[PDB]
Amino acid sequence: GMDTSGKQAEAMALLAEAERKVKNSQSFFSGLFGGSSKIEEACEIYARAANMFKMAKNWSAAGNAFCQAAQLHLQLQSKHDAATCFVDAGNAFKKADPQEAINCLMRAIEIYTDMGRFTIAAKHHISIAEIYETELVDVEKAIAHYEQSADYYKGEESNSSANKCLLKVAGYAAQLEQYQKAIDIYEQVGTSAMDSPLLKYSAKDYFFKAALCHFCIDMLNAKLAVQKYEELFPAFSDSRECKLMKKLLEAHEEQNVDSYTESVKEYDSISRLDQWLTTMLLRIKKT
Amino acid sequence: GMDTSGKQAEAMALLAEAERKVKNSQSFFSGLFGGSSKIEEACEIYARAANMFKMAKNWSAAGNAFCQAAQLHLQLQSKHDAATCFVDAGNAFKKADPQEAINCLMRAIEIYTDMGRFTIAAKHHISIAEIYETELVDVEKAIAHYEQSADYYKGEESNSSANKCLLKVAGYAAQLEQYQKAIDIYEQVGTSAMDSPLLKYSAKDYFFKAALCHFCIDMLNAKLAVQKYEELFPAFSDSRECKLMKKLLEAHEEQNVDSYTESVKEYDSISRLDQWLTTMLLRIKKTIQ
Amino acid sequence: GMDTSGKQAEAMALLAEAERKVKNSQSFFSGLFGGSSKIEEACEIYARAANMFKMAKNWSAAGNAFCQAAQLHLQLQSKHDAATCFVDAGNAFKKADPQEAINCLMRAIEIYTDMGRFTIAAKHHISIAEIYETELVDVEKAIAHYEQSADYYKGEESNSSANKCLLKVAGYAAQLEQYQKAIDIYEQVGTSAMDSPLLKYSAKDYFFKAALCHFCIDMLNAKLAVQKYEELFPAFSDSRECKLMKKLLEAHEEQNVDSYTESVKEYDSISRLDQWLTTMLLRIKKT
Amino acid sequence: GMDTSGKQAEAMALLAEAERKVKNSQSFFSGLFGGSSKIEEACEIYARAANMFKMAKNWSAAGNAFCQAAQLHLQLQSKHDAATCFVDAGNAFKKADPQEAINCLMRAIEIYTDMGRFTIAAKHHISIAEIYETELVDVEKAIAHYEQSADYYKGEESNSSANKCLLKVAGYAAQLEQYQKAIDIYEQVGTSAMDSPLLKYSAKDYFFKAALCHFCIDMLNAKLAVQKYEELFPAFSDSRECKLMKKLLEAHEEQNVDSYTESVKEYDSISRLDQWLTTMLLRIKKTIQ
Amino acid sequence: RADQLADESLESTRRMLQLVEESKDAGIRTLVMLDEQGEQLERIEEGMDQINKDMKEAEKNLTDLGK
Amino acid sequence: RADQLADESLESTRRMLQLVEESKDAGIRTLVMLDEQGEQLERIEEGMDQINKDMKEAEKNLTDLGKFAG
Amino acid sequence: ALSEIETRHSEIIKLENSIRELHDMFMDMAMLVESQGEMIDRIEYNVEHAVDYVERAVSDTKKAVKYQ
Amino acid sequence: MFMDMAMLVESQGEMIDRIEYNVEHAVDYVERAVSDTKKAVKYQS
Repeated sequence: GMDTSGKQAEAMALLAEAERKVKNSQSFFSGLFGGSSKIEEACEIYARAANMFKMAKNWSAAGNAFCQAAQLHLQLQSKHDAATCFVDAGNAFKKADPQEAINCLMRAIEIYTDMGRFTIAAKHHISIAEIYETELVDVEKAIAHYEQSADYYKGEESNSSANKCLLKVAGYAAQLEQYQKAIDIYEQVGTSAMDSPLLKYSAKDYFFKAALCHFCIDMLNAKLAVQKYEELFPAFSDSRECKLMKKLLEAHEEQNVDSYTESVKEYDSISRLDQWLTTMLLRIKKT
Repeated sequence: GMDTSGKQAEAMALLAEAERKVKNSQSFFSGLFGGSSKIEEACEIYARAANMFKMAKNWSAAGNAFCQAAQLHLQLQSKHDAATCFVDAGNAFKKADPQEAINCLMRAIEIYTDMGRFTIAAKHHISIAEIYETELVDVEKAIAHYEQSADYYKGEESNSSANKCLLKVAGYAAQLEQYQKAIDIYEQVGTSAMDSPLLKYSAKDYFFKAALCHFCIDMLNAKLAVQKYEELFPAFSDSRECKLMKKLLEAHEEQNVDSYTESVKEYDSISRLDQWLTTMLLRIKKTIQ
Repeated sequence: GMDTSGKQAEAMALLAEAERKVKNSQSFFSGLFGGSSKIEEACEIYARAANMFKMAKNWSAAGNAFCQAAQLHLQLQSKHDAATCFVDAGNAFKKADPQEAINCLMRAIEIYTDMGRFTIAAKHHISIAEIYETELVDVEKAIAHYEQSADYYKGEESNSSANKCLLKVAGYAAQLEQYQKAIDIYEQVGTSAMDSPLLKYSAKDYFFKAALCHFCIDMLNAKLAVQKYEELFPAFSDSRECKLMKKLLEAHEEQNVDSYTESVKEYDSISRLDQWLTTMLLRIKKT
Repeated sequence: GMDTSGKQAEAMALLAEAERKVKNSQSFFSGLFGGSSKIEEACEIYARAANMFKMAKNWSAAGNAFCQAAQLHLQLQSKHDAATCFVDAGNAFKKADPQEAINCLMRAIEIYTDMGRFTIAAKHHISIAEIYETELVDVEKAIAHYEQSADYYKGEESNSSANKCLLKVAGYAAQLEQYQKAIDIYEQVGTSAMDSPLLKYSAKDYFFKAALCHFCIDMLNAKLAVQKYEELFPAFSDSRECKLMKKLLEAHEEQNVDSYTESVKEYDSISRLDQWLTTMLLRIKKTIQ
Repeated sequence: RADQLADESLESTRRMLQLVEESKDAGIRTLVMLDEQGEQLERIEEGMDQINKDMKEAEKNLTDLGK
Repeated sequence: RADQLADESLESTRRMLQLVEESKDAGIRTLVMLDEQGEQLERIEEGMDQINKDMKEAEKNLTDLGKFAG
Repeated sequence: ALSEIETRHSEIIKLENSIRELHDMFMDMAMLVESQGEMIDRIEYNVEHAVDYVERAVSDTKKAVKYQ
Repeated sequence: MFMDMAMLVESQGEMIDRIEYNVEHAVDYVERAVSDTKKAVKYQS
């Protein structure tokens, strides 16, 4: 361990001799102006000093050295190397302090978008969305990043990633009580899944979620929505989802807690429910 | 959004700069004779502006700029890059103008298959068939494209893709065209799978569809093919499809619509239909007299 | 139709231009010493002519053109392009006449093993084995090719490919009344499948086949082998295989041929057998 | 075999040529200048020789040739080729004599950690651990090697291979090492799994194993552990593992060999036990007193 | 004790229903990930072809220029 | 009426046994095969990283040599 | 009736055995396929990086040759 | 479900084999060409 702290110390000494290299840039490079490769190897020693720091378990120092190498490397040349170094710094900063990881990831996003790499930009946007969700409490930023990544992916016919991003956003919205967006996304994804035989069987869950988010907002439209899903998908009523939903909405017509309480307990008797569905039912059935 | 408008504005600026660049390049060629760096730089500007423009939410003009850059590059005895740019422009036009995408994809197919690559040509043919059938309501040229893709795939001994394409072609033919081609293809695929390491238990469906087509042709042909399948494939003898089809045939022989109705209804109840068996069954019922 | 005819006409024109090119290029090399660019251009012309011949659905002449291009290129002191041309010639010759396809694939194997690469050599060996099996009846050559490929796979630590080749070799050997080699291979693979978290489910089948093939020799040896296998794998008795083997053993012991046939018929009814296993069981019933 | 005989003859011819080439190298290092290219050609012939030895089935000769080529190449201010050659020598020595393979793989690990590629370093670490465990009768070094592999995987954010490595190391350390670490790692993996939908349905096995570890240590602590697990994991209450453990601990507290024996027999009747679980059960039974 | 057997059969039926339903639920998402893997796989294949062609043409042009 | 009870019982057991054995036999082969693809993709990774390092070093050496010549 | 019920009991025990075996088999399905998906994702990322780097490498090498 | 998955996975593997062949050819060609060109351009001086 501390044999790796000793080489971390001599890596700090290597950063000190890189400081000597920038002093050379200050004074001696006037006669060594052709030593652009000298600056390149200075950046290389910066990068491997950051590597030794990372091996030394100094995440803050590793990220700082990575970002410094990236800054010293973007001399209007080898922009891709600078972007790679910036993303490495962001990965190093993911643990410990991720705040500057966010900014360096935005810098990499900008570099890639200017270059034209959309898949990498969308993946990094999803990465920052998830770091926000897991580290911060803001979801709106994560929602926006997921939507933006989905837009990139759909721009290049990468439909599945956009579909999953929209699914997550719709689930959060339903938990965040924005039911129009939730219902629209759920019905769109259900219809899209119905298109191909591979995802043909999955439409039941999407129809169920769309029907639930319909039924919360406007109770009367719940009947019309479940009916519409049934003729649109003739094998939706057969599904336990549609039968259960019809039972709940028909019981709710008469004020009898016992009916739908028994219905939900029976439904939980066959399969455990999730936090989203349970919270949704408890909120909605109160009124 | 400010970003979109700025992207559209700078893309227009870059396109104008590229046009002026190509004009100045054709001028300098006689003026100074610098070589070909000017033309390649103009192509680079066109490509960058086109990619930024398609990032700018606008598609048609992005594909047009990509096509112009690809044409100028092919003017410099460069083909694979020009062909790939043609393919990208066609993909962009997919959502803007189908015909331009179709033409660019034909050009890409021709150049690629001239180079010596057949797999990319077959994939492009499949893409053409899909884009045509998904939005344009027609099959015949889609059938031709599927057949060409299957032929290209078989040329390099890629049996699975060619078999899938032939199965789709036969299904479409049975749905619309005559059943002889469909019968032959279904029987071929079914008989080429008795030894399938992982498909030992679905040749029954192929032979059943072939028998259904035979029944759609004539009762006598129906029964003769039914036996042919029975002795050819022993496992099919014990299949529920065999009992169902034999019951349907013996019912249709005696001219009793009730037995046919009950048989089809029970088959649908136990197991769902497929939208192709139901249509053939209805056409058969239409000729019960 | 028209496309094939036009391709063939253009290809004939290209071939004639190619003979003119080679003749005039050798003449110009002799009289002017212009280098080797003309020879490379002629080789590329041959390659394009072969490609257009394959387009024209003329595989024999396409393979001839590929072989000519390979010979010309290797005459130019370069290998990889020559090997690719030879393997393309073999692929063209795969249908119609595969004997020269076999010869050119053997040449490709020879050059590949001269270079030092293993995976491609084993793949070509198994490909030649498949060609012999599908188009010829000399299964011994297929066995030899399978043995070479299995040796290469095992040496290169590719346990899966070696296992597959060994299983095929054992099946072919037991097919041709050879049991000792089959017994050894089947028991080896079964033992290899002992600890596998996944292949453990399949380990029983190899042992079952090994027990059957060993019982092709005598009875007492079969009983000892099966009880030894059960002791090695304690749960093997759970499957119907052990009870079926014991029942067949006792039925043969007491000359209860009708009981043996009834049990085999019951097993066939519950699960159909294949030609090979049915042949083995009938051979067992012969005594 | 004629093939192997000729292969061996050509192998000896190449050995003689390589001896001549190393003679040339030592003559050009002390007699001439610019022998770096000559010794590079010597490396090329040495590598060809080593590869064809490996082809000749002479694994020891192939490994020796690869090691010689690698050690000679280390002097050429190059490291990646040296690491690859050392890895090839280790692969050649894997069978027959693997002792020097461990040292060469450690040298490759040193080179890689010098470069910065750590996933390859972790892969080589797990290879070293598995070869040592399978061929050397010693586990503590295997435990340490798996520990370093898990550290490298987790530090690289590869949490899945790290989770499997922790599972294996803790499970084996339970057999011969104090079970408290088994408790810690098993509970950690269960906690990580329950939230994740992937392993949430199998973490009950980890909790059962950790509780059995507690039981083989002590009963009261085993109780407290199992109630804490079920409180944190309500679904574990209905798990058959929970019922089996409740029966086992009750029988142990009442000190009745018959009841515990019949309960374990009942559990054995359905499904199947394992060597480790059977050993743990026997060890706790021996201390019933 | 046939009624006890009937009750046990009902319980086993419920257990089978639960297990089969869980298997189906996991199979659906198995489908989804296989689709995703194939999607990524096609793109990597196309990129490999593009790089290979660019590399062949580039190296050949450089070698021709070297002469 | 027990005759039809037995008929449905025998149909149930027959279809159960055949279909269950079908699934059990089918999954085995596919999942024995998946490891082959896994190891092939491992080889892809190894060769590809070597390829990338090779071009990186070659290009940087070429740039350095070109700068030296000038 | 006795034979029928005994056969049905045998069939139900076989039901549980087969279903549990298939269930464990399926969780293995999922684990293996997820691992493969991750590792192909990494390989695709590296493929894209290598493609871009080698493209710019050829570009700059050809520009340098033109400079000569 | 599983029958559907069979052919898909089989096709994935069948194309994977072509990919590995292509990359192997590419790497061998790259190594040979780069080595020969570097030696030729470094030893002529």
